[PDB]
Amino acid sequence: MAKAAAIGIDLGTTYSCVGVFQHGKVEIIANDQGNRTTPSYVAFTDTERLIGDAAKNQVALNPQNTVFDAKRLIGRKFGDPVVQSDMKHWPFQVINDGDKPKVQVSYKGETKAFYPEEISSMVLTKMKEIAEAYLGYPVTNAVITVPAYFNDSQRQATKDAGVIAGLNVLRIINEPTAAAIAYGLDRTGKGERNVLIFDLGGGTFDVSILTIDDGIFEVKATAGDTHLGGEDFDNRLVNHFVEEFKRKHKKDISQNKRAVRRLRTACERAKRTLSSSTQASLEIDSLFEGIDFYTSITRARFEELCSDLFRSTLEPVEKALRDAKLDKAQIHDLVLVGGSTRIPKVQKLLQDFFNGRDLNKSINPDEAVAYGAAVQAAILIKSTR
Ligand SMILES: Nc1ncnc2c1nc(Cl)n2[C@@H]1O[C@H](CO)[C@@H](O)[C@H]1O
Repeated sequence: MAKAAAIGIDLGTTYSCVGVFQHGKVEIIANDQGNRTTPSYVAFTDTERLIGDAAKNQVALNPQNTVFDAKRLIGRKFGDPVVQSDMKHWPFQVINDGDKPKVQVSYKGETKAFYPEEISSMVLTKMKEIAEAYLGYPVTNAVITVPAYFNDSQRQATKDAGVIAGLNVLRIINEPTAAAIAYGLDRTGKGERNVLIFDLGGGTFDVSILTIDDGIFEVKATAGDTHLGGEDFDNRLVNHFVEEFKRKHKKDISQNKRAVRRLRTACERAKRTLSSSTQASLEIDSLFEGIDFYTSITRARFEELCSDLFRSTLEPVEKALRDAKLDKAQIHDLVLVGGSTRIPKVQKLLQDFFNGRDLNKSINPDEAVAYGAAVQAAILIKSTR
C-alpha cells in the first residue's frame, strides 16, 4: 500500500513540484489551489505559518518574515562569499550560529530562527501533504533532486531537510539526471549517449552535459548563471511599462512599492501569454493616483527588451561544451527544463546554435525533473520490495 509507494520531489529554488508513478504513468500532483508547481516560500505571520501559494501571495505585506531562496543557503557556511553576497538582497534577516546561517523571523509575536534545512523541510512537508491528499494515504518514501554542482554538504543538508519533513529519502539525484530519465534517455540500449540539459528557471540558469553509458550517468560539465532567470525578464517588462506610464502621464511610479509590485505580477502573467500569443494585454485598475493602465505589448517588443539576456544563455552552453571537450554535433539529445524555456525566442536561439536540431520539450519543462524523480522513486521502491 503506502510502503510500496514512492514520490519524486523537485525541490526548486523558486518553485517545487511533486510527482507519482502509478499504473504505467507519471501524475504531476496539483496542490489545493490546482497548481502543478508550488512556490518554495515560507511565511511567518501573527497567527500562522504559510507555505507555497498562500506564502507567496502575502510577500508584499510581510517581506521581513517571508522566507524564500533557502536553497541558496542550504549546506553552506555563514562565511561563504555566496551567502555574504546574497544576504544583501534579501528582506529577511540571516544570522550566524557557529559559522552556520539561520534565517531569523518574527512568528506569533516571537523572534524565531531556522536553519535552511528547517525552512526546506517545511516546503518538503507541504509537497508530502499534497501527494497524500491526492493518493488518499500517507506516502513517506521519496526521491529528492539537487543541482548537479551541489557538493556533499549541500546534498546531506537536503537529505536532512527530507528527514525533518518525515520522508524516507530513497536517494538524492541530480536534476539533469532526473530530466534525462523523464525522456527515457537512459534506455536507448548500448553506447555512450551525450545529453545537454538547458535549465532556465525563475531565478537560476543551469547547463549540464551528461554521458549515459549503458544506463550509467556521468556529469561531464556544469555551467550557467546562478542569478539569471525568468524574474529578470519580468523586471525588463516592468522598466518598459514604468517608462511608458511616464510618457503617457508624466508621472514616475517607480517609488510607489504597491504600483511596482502590481505591475510586476501583471508583467509575469503577460510574459507567459507571450509564449503562446504574439501580443498580451495588461489591465491594471487604478495603478497609480487613480489612473488605469490598460495597454499591450507584442512578442517582438518583449524579445527586444530581453534580447541581451536571451543571447547570454549561449555563453554557458559553449563553456559547457569546451569543459566536456565535445563539439555540438557530438551531443545526441537536447532537453529543456524550467518554465522560461517555453519562451519561443529562447528555443529558437538554442535550436539555431545546435544547427536546427529538434528539442526535447514535450514534457512540461517546469515538471520534467519531478517527472524523472517519480520514475526513479518507483524503480527504487520496487527494488526495495
Ligand atoms: N509560459 C511561460 N512562458 C514564459 N515563462 C514561463 C512560462 N511558464 C512559466 Cl512557469 N514561466 C516562468 O518560469 C519560471 C518558473 O520555472 C518563472 O519565471 C515563470 O514566470
